[PDB]
Amino acid sequence: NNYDGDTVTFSPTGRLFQVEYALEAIKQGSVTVGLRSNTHAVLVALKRNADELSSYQKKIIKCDEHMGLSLAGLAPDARVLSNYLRQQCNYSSLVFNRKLAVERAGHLLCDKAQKNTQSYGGRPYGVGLLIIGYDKSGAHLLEFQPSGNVTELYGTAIGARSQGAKTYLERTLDTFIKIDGNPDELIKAGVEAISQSLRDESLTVDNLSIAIVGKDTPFTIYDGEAVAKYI
Amino acid sequence: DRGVSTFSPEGRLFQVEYSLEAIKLGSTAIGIATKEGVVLGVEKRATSPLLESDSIEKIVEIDRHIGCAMSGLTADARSMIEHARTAAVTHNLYYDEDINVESLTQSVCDLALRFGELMSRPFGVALLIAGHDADDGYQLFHAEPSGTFYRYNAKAIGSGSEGAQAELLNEWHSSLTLKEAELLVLKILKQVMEEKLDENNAQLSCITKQDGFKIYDNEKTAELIKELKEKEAAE
Amino acid sequence: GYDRHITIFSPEGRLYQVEYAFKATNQTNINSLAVRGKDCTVVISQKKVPDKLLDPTTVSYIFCISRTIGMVVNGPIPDARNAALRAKAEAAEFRYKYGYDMPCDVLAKRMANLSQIYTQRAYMRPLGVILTFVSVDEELGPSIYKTDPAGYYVGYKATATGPKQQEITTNLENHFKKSKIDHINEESWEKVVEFAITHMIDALGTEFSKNDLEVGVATKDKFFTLSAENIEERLVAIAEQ
Amino acid sequence: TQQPIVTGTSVISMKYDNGVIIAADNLGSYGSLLRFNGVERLIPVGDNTVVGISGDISDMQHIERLLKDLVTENAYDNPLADAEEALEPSYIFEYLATVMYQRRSKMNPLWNAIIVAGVQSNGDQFLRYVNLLGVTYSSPTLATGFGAHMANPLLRKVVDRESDIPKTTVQVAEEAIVNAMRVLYYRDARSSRNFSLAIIDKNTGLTFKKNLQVENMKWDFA
Amino acid sequence: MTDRYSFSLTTFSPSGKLGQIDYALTAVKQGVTSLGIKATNGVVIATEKKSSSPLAMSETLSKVSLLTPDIGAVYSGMGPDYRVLVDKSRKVAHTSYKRIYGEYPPTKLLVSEVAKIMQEATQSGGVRPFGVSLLIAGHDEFNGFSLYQVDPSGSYFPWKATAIGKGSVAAKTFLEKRWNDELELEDAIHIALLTLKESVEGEFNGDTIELAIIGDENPDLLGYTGIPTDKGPRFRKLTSQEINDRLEAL
Amino acid sequence: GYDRALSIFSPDGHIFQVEYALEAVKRGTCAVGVKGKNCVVLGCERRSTLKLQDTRITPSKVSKIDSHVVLSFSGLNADSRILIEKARVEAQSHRLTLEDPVTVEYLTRYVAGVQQRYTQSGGVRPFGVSTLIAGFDPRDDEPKLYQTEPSGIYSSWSAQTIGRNSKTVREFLEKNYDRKEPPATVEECVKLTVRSLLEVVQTGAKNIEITVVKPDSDIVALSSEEINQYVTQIEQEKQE
Amino acid sequence: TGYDLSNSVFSPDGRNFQVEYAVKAVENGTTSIGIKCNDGVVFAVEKLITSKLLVPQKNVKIQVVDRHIGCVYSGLIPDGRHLVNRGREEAASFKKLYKTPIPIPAFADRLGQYVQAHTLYNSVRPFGVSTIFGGVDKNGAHLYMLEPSGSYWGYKGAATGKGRQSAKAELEKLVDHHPEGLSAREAVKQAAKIIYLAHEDNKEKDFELEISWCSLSETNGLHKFVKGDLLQEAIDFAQKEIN
Amino acid sequence: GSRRYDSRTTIFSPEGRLYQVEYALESISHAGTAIGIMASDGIVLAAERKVTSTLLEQDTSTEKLYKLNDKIAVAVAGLTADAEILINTARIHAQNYLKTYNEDIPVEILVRRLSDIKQGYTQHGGLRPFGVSFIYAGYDDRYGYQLYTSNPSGNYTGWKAISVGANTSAAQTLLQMDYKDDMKVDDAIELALKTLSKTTDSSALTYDRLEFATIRKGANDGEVYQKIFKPQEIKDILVKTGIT
Ligand SMILES: [Cl-]
Ligand SMILES: [Mg+2]
Repeated sequence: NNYDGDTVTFSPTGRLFQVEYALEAIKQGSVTVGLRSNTHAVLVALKRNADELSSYQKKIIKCDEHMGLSLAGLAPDARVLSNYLRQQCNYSSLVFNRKLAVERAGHLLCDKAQKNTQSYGGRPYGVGLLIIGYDKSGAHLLEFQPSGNVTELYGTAIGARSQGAKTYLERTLDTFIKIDGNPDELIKAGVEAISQSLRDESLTVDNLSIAIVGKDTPFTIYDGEAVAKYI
Repeated sequence: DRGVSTFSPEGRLFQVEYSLEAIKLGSTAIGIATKEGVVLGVEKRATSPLLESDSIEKIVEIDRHIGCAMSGLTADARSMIEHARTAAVTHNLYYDEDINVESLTQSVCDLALRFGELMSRPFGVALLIAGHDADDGYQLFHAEPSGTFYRYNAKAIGSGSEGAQAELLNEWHSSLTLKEAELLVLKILKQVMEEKLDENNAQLSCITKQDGFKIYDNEKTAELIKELKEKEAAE
Repeated sequence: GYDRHITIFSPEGRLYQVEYAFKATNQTNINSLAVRGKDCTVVISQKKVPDKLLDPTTVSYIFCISRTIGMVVNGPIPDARNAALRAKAEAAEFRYKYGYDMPCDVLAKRMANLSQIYTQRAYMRPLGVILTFVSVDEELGPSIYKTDPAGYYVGYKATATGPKQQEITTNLENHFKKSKIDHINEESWEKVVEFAITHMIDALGTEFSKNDLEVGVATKDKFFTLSAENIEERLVAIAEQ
Repeated sequence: TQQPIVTGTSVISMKYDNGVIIAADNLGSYGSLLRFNGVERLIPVGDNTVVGISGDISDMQHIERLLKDLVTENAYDNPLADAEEALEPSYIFEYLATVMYQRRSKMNPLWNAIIVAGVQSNGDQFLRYVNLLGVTYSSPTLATGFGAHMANPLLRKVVDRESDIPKTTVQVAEEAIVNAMRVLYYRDARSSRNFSLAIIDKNTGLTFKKNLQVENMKWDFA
Repeated sequence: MTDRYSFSLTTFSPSGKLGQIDYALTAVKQGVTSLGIKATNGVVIATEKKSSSPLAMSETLSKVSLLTPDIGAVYSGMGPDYRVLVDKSRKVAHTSYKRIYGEYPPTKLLVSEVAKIMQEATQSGGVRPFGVSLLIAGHDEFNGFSLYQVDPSGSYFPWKATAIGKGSVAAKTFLEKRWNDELELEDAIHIALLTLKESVEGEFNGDTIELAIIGDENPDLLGYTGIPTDKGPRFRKLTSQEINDRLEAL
Repeated sequence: GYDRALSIFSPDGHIFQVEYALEAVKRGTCAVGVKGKNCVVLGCERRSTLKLQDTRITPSKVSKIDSHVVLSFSGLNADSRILIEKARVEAQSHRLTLEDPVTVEYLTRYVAGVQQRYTQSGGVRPFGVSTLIAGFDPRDDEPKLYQTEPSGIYSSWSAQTIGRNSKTVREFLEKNYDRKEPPATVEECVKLTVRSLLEVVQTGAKNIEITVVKPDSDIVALSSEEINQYVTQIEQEKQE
Repeated sequence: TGYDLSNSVFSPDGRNFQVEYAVKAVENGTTSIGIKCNDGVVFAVEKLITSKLLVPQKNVKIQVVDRHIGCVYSGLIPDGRHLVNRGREEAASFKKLYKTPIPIPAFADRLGQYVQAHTLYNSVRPFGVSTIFGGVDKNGAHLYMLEPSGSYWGYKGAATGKGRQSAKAELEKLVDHHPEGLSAREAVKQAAKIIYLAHEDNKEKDFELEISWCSLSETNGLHKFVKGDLLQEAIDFAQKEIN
Repeated sequence: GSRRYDSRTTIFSPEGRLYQVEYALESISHAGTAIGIMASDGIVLAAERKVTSTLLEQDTSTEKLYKLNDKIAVAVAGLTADAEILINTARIHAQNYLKTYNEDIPVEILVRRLSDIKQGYTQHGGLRPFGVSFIYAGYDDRYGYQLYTSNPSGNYTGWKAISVGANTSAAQTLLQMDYKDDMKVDDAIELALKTLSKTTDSSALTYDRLEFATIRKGANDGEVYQKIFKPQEIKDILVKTGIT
């Protein structure tokens, strides 16, 4: 109310409203899902268009050969943050000849978002990210919020109506965690998960976006006729 | 007052949303993409009859393979065009090739959110970026001050946009010829324009793989206007 | 009324942020006292440790700024430690630049100048503290100099600071009216500490155990704080007279 | 632009079937003056890597502090610091190699020749060289300074190519290293009799031997 | 972080007033009275030493300050603001004059430099004006004796005699009756003590009054001998005893 | 440094600081530009609430940017000096690098770009100035007249006016200027310009300034008597 | 009024309301504790299991500074990470110049001054965390607790978060019943009990226990996480006491 | 942050005026009147001191009239402290030109630059403008004798006769009435004093409430002399014209 003019102001109950308003931009964004087994990690994203004459806004971005994310909210902010991750993954390779741990990737994103919440003039990032990767400790899935909070999960979903997929994955936990050495089945589980967040619209060929990374699979994105297999 | 980079309670940036209103006040610009080329047309809209209309420059070349049309606070576009031209030429210097239309558009859109307390406010102008490259062929992009860009088969921006866009929804198909697209831009511009459309208050342009980006003469557009009127009377 | 939020003048020529910083001074509810002997300068302050979970040895408002200078603070501990660190740094730099130990009064002036800047410059708030500096200066002898958030400073024959400062002040005034001198006419610092505690007891009207007090003593070439058992030894001596 | 003051001489090393061996004497020379005798020039990083350094000792001590700091920094927010995300020899090398080449490119080098010896997580032997110029290379045997001229020829008789590595035991390898150290004491005017030797094996791990002496010397023949 | 206040805190109001300067002058009005009188062969500046506590040693707090050997200053208003102005004034006399010309600045020019510092606190970003009025008395070879007043705005005026602070209105009227262009320095000291007694309420002695003169050169206060051209400071602070001697023949 | 974003969007999509800068232009004295078949004429109003002026030394309303291009304006006088100075410096810089004087279009494009930059830079307000820029391109006899405004937009005009009561004189020019046949001579062009100012000015005495620019750096300012003859001639034909 | 709209502004009381508002964010957070023992310190924290989908043991909250200091905090988690990042910079520069690892009291003031600095200007926000931290140095064991205002003291036991009062009461009993001292292994078990007892104040979602410790004898003066058999043993001890 | 306390000194009103400039002009209208009159053989500068006290040292005083170089002077109306900042800048600027070109600076060039500095404070920097209006009186070999005025907006204009400060409206009317082009210096001296005497807010115009100066070619052959009048000389010129 009187305490939402900027990020540098606390409310009387200890809330940061500008951070909460940034969180709201994620809720308006199109749904995206993340889940993993012990061998692979999978992103599934519903893309959004302006109208029937327009393209469908791309949701998934590659960060390295072993890492990448999906976005929900302000896309330019995702471009800034993904670019930062690309650099950090790259610094780790050039300097230490070491693939950046997915956990450190999370810690770095947390600290970059935080600085924008404690200083005058700046603003919080207006996007949520789901980071998947495969490193020296196996498959991983992370959830980034622009408050700074990063969380490691077996599965999750962010965006509009993400609660449907999040409940489904919570039920399916014991099943999909043991889909080891089978990519097409782990994707099927993710495509079934995102279907629990659909209303009036269904998954078409230029609407669905899938990404996968794993033990013997580089981070690769599938669009167009390559996702027809899963509809 | 309040911060320039402040979020609204609905999760939108006030200044970006307000700049979108400035663009709705701008003159109409239309783009249509075909397999034979992309057409770009604009309403000039002279504020007075004494103003020499051919000095109104709302369609602009970025490179030989990329053109651009604008709508809104058109003075804001100058530095965007300057950046686009430099980006296009610089890439050709670094890589001995033409830069992709999408990569150009992304470079322009990177400027958009570089405001706050960097420039003092967002841009008050929307751009239609049309071009060709070997990988993805003929392309049309709509670049906004939000930093977002969508690819379009056809798109209208400005005061007559929502009415023109609904018209483009019906008329566009994947087999349109270049000549068919030219007439379609003229037709839809004549519908949404205030004053009566002629060769002096409207301007056409296109980009083809063979001849590159070309702004049409007033004589050439005049004949397309005459060809359009005759065809509508013929049924 | 934004003239009450930053350090600009109000219509009546006042600086409210400076005035409110003075009120932060008493936020700890602790009283301090400083007196001078022939050879020494004694400073005493109340020590209140309410929480049983606290480590009492880490609760302190007296600081050893340099080998010769000590400083007691009246105000919140964060601002107190901020002032202490700066004073330590300033005293260290002075010695390096000018080849002799920074006098108590000069450090007082310097810290007072820094405080003055916060009353004039907008982006910096005043510190909510009153700093009492003590030493046995090699030129001026036993010295007490005190700084506040307004940037004011002055030397003292003796002084007191805190919520019940006025009672202690008049108690000391009345003694110096009687004795007719500028100091405690005593040989040992032990009895000057005893005087300081005795007159604080009379003014405040409370009895003190060994853990209710905190004592700093400045002699020629060193300032030191007393332990609980040093104070207990001092409390026993007062009781047996 | 520098000039080295207190210096350390040869560092020698080789691969064998299960791991790597590395050695260096305990001397800190000050020109012709053999000034310091308790200088350790092999520095272990974790339980899987040993970095051997020759050249300027002040710069060696700086590199010690960098490696010490690298272990600290790697442990930060890292639950697998003593497991899958422990520092590999290859990581430690690439870091040092980066630093060396950056310093040469700023015309202010770290005046050293460095050999990183260790065993990777998959059991593979690691042995690679880097110097003040930022020049890097790998070989079944590696040596610095005089070692390059006198030790390498001897160590190459045991392991002349890649296929000789499986055929070489730790007993045979250590024998060759210890012999090479004796030869260096005979012939290098800046060597000492006292030295340290480290074995990094994929089965038995890191064995660090201190206060070794050159013995069984032939002089009786003037 | 960093000083984000890069804008003026003193601005013109619709009526044309500069609010912060006006309010600074109000702070000066509240301040204790100080005065200055110019004689033919000297200048006297005086003020009351308002003690904060009887336990305080008022000798350690100096309201009258030496700026150069021939220039002194006194004030009315906020003490801390005055203290830092004296520090800055002493330094600027060296940096912008003595280090260039090898001699001390004439009164009018040092006054001009202090005025500049006070003007900048009225226009620069993120600062309030100084809450003091200064009276600066001094001597120099080509201008003789002079007395200046410097206000929070940065304006300065030369005076034959004047007062500032608490009871300045009455004190100025008193000085108008007594001042003539033939006053000798001792006569000006006498009038200064008379004028000050009107504004002082409590004790009136050498311990509660602070008084200095700009007069003859004092070779005894120089600290060395051998250079004929160097003859000593014209600034001298009167002692507590010297004031009491003149209070008997009052 | 002072950073504040002073020019910002409002809910309806307007930048008020830019629009308020246009109000300053509306307050300024009237300025008019008319181009003929072989010349451009710049006319300017001077308010007569100022007697006891010294016209020798008072800043003239029409300024030479180079020997072949001139700039007049309406709005804040102090602001205009900054634009004129920058333009004059760019004029010499262009001659230095390109080895050719500026085109009137280029000089206009530069001045307009400066004005635009002050609408989305922190810590600055827009220029309270609109300009008329007239002249002839190097080795060209085609007349050029351009207009700029605080927002940064610029365009070419056959004839145009800016300042107070400019809407009245624009009305006059819109019916009295034939595109098919522009003023064929210098006399015709000056007369049409003086006529248009007489719709708004008051007395044709020391209130009107006229500057004529012809091809190849041929710029001259008319004196009182010369202008007064046009005023005298127009009034006698009017009484009919 | 309006005195609470800007950081570093004194109210007429002499208070900085923005700091007091940051304290509210801390009180909203999960419970964390610190127990000082014979020759070291023990840290523990409550981790709310929001969903089945959270990977157990893999969202670590306790952080190490240098090799001998542990830090845990309640409130805005990102703010705590920023403070630890600074703590690591401060500890590194101390060790760089002075060789010896940073003493705990020295480290405490480094964090204190830094947090206090974020109450001096309106262009920064105060920290939304209270931080419990400590370790072993040359003078033995030290436990500290640091608050948004910059205020810190040494503690026998410390607690912060939503269940601070429950945990404080339980801490006071240990201080009274063990005047001679508590052992390191005992303090680990007690830490588990107190987190379980303090969980009553946050009992909608069930939780995950996380413990760490520094001890001169048990961990050789270095910071280590309690895992496996020692953790399960401490969990079982806590489970037996709630029933 | 600090946005809360920003006055925004460099913005436009809805009507297209600069608030702070307008308010600074309002301040200047209360300052003592200053008049400049340009004759064919010289220039007069006359100014009224702000309500004087009898104990003010009148001879060693300077408030209104300042010397910029040997050929140029200024009359001040507004804050004196502000004016001295600008005067020192102007003095330095004149010396820069002399050092660069070995010629005394033309009057307009000095006036333009000082006015350009004032302009800057109204367009950028977020600081308050200088509350000062100048009358420039000077001579150079291009235009001869010249009068200019500048104000807080940074706008400057040239004049045959002009007033600044208080009662300019009444003063300008009186000057417009009695001024003619063939006027001499001694006539202009009389006009200046007569105008102040009629526009003054005081009871009667006396020597101690005036500063006076002339810029003549009344030296010896083709060179210009600046005369800042002493107290006694103002007393005499006031008697000579019969005002006292
Ligand atoms: Cl200082
Ligand atoms: Mg302040």
